[PDB]
Amino acid sequence: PKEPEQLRKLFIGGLSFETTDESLRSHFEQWGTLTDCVVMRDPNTKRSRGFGFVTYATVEEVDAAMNARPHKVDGRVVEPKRAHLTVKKIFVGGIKEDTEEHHLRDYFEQYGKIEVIEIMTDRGSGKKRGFAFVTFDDHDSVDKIVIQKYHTVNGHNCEVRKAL
Ligand SMILES: COc1ccc(C(=O)NCC(N)=O)cc1
Repeated sequence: PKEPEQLRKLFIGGLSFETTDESLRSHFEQWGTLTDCVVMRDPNTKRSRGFGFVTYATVEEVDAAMNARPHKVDGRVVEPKRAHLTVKKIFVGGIKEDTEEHHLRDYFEQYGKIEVIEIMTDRGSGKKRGFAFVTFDDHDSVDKIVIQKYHTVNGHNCEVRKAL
């Protein structure tokens, strides 16, 4: 059973206009099997639109490629992103009053490097409100997080979405 193809694609922005299907493929095949690899071009001039996409055989290969950033392709640092609202912060809801910072850290640190954990408390009483924000050092952590169907933190089934 193959993962859905949409989850195996990387949009690559900021390409050199000299990058071709072939040179983009030669670069990104270092991190996995590519089932597709295309540079977007103008239909009339064939001049590069400066972006393209690659599709890996598995999600683990996408992960490998993203963990190998920054990618310098044909002399230019490019901008890969998963199949964009490009943010580094998530909202985590449904954590109730018993969820602590270490619960969130221990779970989310395996998605990316955490810079801020903010457990929300009531302005008047100081009681926990049952949600939190986590800020990572990079957007791919968030992109991996929000495409999961489920997140279980401290026994709670949480709602997780991109924040601001
Ligand atoms: C700092 O960014 C991170 C931080 C952690 C991970 C992680 O645990 N996953 C392993 C993997 N091969 O993808 C991946 C990326």
